[PDB]
Amino acid sequence: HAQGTFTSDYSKKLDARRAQDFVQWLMNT
Ligand SMILES: *C(=O)CC[C@H](NC(=O)CC[C@H](NC(=O)CCCCCCCCCCCCCCC)C(=O)O)C(=O)O
Repeated sequence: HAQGTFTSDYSKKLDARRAQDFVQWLMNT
């Protein structure tokens, strides 16, 4: 889907939604 808006418009989320919640615990121990 959105083969034209599924990549570019997908580089400003995981790297903050899959990194924040993550790196949020990784550094909590
Ligand atoms: C996020 O779900 C994908 C959104 C992304 N594009 C944008 O961030 C901007 C367009 C808009 N996005 C938003 O406003 C935020 C949407 C959040 C919805 C989250 C629901 C859960 C889905 C999780 C999917 C896995 C993604 C990795 C997260 C660990 C929009 O939604 O269109 C895009 O590429 O669509």
